[PDB]
Amino acid sequence: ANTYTAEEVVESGHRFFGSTSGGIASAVEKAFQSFGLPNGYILGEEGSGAFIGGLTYGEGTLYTKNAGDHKTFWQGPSLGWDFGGQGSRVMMLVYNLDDIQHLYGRYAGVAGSAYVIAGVGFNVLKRENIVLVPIRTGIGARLGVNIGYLKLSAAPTWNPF
Amino acid sequence: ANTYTAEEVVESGHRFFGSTSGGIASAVEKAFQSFGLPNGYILGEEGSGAFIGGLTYGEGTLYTKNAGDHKTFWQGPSLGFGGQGSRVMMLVYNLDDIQHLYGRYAGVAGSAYVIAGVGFNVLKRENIVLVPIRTGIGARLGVNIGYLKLSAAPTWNPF
Ligand SMILES: [Cl-]
Ligand SMILES: [Cl-]
Repeated sequence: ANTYTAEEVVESGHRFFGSTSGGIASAVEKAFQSFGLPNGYILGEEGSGAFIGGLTYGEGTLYTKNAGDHKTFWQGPSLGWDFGGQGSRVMMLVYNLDDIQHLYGRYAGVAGSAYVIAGVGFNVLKRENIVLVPIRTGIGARLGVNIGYLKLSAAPTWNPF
Repeated sequence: ANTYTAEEVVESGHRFFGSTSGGIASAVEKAFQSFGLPNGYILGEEGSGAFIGGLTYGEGTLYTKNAGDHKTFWQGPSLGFGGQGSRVMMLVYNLDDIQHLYGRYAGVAGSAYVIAGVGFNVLKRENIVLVPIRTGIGARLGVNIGYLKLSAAPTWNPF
């Protein structure tokens, strides 16, 4: 009862990405089939312009069913999908969040976890027992599956380590 | 009696890529679901070290059931590069006359598919459809390339 269903997730993504494209449902249906039901999700925006495409700074909100909601910031290497001045949107599924404070830290990518279908892509990052699945669209769908590192923080920071 | 089966292409995929990676069986399925039965496949190798990753030069063989097997070369952009180069398996759809294979192929937007270390996208020239399948780094990066020229003899010129 602390988990989200694929249907709730597909709806949040349809609304956040402004897309009814079948790729969103396909990618969500793939993440759940591989990892089960998340107990949180992050909607936010990323931009890489400050480091001219090579570092991504993101900002969004963590949504849970009974642990409240929280501003979340993140930093990582970028290929420039978010090099657009308005940045680009990302929805991350969060699995196994037991306590909000355990969310912050450094996430290591899982090799061969890239998945792309119909203009929607994700990969998998893990820290301790938390799995993180950043779902991106468009350019980010294809380029974001190359990030193997993401840091999550409670406050915005320039420092990605 | 001209098209290949999904199982046929998968076994060719396992053998050429040297992998029983389930992503091979998974990618070929999606290409067969989206596109049906191809009547050719190209096995070959790529390299972008001469243009430092700025341009790929490829070489292989197109295999058919009746038209014979024909040396094939391709040129296109690259995202980079290793010394040995990297392997590719190209599904060919709607290949009537071998001579209609050669020329410039334009990518299909949003056609990229990537699963378990395997990936393709789709490019087209007239009614022929080309699906270049790669593994590893090429699975992720190759799906960004939306141009390929196929030719009967090698050339430095990509246009
Ligand atoms: Cl976006
Ligand atoms: Cl885009």
